[PDB]
Amino acid sequence: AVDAYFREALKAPRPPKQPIVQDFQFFPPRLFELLDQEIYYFRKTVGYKVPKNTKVQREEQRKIDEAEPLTEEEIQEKENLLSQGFTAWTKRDFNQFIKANEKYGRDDIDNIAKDVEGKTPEEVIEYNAVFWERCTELQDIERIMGQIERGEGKIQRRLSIKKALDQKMSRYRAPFHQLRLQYGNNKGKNYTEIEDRFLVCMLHKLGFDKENVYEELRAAIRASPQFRFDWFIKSRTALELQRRCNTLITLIERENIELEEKERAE
Ligand SMILES: OC[C@H]1O[C@H](O)[C@H](O)[C@@H](O)[C@@H]1O
Ligand SMILES: OC[C@@H]1C[C@H](O)[C@@H](O)[C@H](O)O1
Repeated sequence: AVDAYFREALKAPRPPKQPIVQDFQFFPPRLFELLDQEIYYFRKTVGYKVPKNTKVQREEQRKIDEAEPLTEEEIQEKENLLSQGFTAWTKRDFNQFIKANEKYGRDDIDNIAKDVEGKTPEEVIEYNAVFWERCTELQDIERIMGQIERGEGKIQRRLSIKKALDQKMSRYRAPFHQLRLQYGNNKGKNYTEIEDRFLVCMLHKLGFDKENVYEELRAAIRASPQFRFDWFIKSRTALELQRRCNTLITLIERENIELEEKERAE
């Protein structure tokens, strides 16, 4: 019924002064009951009939025909309730809150609370609690959840990659010289273990998540004396290096799983 308020809002005549409230502001159901009464009464006072669209025409015309002006009590109530929502939040503020959720994940409220311009940490924390409680009221909840879940998936992938790379590197005294990969059937025909060892080790050294890391890797390969005569590896694009590194990460992850399952024996 509130769902249906926002849809029709976002023709049939409306009162000129009608307050603009938005779903993400989390006003109470009752407010909408009163605002709806004002709208139906306004229709009553002007000509308004409701067009063809028989059974469903009668029920809508009835709401107008039976409408009454708000009592003095109701007017006061409506005025109080017009501040029982997040009046300081614009749509832009809301969108920034969602962006912060996508960037940091739901749980990291310390970082979200510092990432909504013009809002105090206290204000974001207050908002956040009501949001998660009532987010099912939001017209756009599907898209919003998909956006937040996609950011949370990326944070989890990053944490998995970091863990997997750190554990692998920790098994060698001198990984740039000693690191071996378990290839199974995905080695391919192009890259060598000498090349792959440098890719993994140097990606890890530079920071696998670092902005523009695949161009820095490309420059580091070019500079390594070990590749003076290796035209192949020096001529790979940044995109090609990222693709190969993604394969190598997956092999390390598959290897880390089998090692944790051999340990499980004991
Ligand atoms: O205090 C200055 C204000 O600057 C910005 O608007 C911040 O977003 C807000 O957190 C802070 O309260
Ligand atoms: O999975 C949704 C997330 C995961 C996490 O365990 C929980 O603390 C958070 O609020 O919900």
